[PDB]
Amino acid sequence: ALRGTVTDFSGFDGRADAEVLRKAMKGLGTDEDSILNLLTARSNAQRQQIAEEFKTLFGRDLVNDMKSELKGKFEKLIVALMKPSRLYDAYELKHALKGAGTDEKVLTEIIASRTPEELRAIKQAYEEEYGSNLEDDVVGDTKGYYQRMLVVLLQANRDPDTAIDDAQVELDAQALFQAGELKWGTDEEKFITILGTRSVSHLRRVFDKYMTISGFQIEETIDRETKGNLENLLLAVVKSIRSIPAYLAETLYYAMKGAGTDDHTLIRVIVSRSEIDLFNIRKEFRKNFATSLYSMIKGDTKGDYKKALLLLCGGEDD
Ligand SMILES: [Ca+2]
Ligand SMILES: [Ca+2]
Ligand SMILES: [Ca+2]
Ligand SMILES: [Ca+2]
Ligand SMILES: [Ca+2]
Repeated sequence: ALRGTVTDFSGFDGRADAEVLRKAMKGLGTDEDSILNLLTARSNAQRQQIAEEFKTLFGRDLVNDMKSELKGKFEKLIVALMKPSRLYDAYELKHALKGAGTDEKVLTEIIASRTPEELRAIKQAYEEEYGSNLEDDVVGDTKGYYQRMLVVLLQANRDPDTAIDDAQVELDAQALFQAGELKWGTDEEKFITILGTRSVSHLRRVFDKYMTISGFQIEETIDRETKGNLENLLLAVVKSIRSIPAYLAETLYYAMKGAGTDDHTLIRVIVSRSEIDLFNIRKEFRKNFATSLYSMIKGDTKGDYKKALLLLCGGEDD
């Protein structure tokens, strides 16, 4: 089903690669091209072996050297590529959760698009690396029903996907209907329980049945009924239930579409997903926004930063 764009290099020689990186950084100047070309052609697991080979050979920390050598978004991108996959999302959450100014967008984006299996793994690493419990931090920086929805998601206790029970589908569609459009005000608690705990396959049927019953797509009602953080979260969960790739492909588009670029989001989605479903993200991107993810990036991004991105991305036609 899911297809990433980066895979294990076959003739991988951890030690050979390490000296190419040493050569590329020794002396004045930097051969940002050898780095960029080597690192985007190796999987994340290989990038980690390369990192330790470099240390056992030169007694130097690879990431630390590049940090001092590279500059700008190119650096930020290459630094993101070096982060172990099992730690990156935790890392991104901690930096958004550094709530002197919490970045809800990132919280909503990661928590809504990651599966329960991924949420569990993410909560694990986060505590092992930051000696903090993810939930505690979230509850600490967020308030209201937004905070509640995230904690519901954080439990990673979504029902399993079993045979759909039509009566059950009718029950839930009608319930959301009464909890929103037919109610003076909104019963957000009801939306959160259903959207946050029913299985994915079940909710897909509910969204369809809800359409038939009310004449509205759940997304429209959500926009009619809610506002702010909760709305975004609810839209993100709904969109993810329908298709994680499409949701991610959509968040990518809007990161660029406007003027300039939301480099962080562009970096996070591409890196975090390069080895999961970035190929799929690419298809749903073309399908909808009419342009290739490639062409889109290629035209928004500059220099080296643009080249590494295009290499990780790939697919001119997608
Ligand atoms: Ca140098
Ligand atoms: Ca620097
Ligand atoms: Ca209402
Ligand atoms: Ca609204
Ligand atoms: Ca632009």
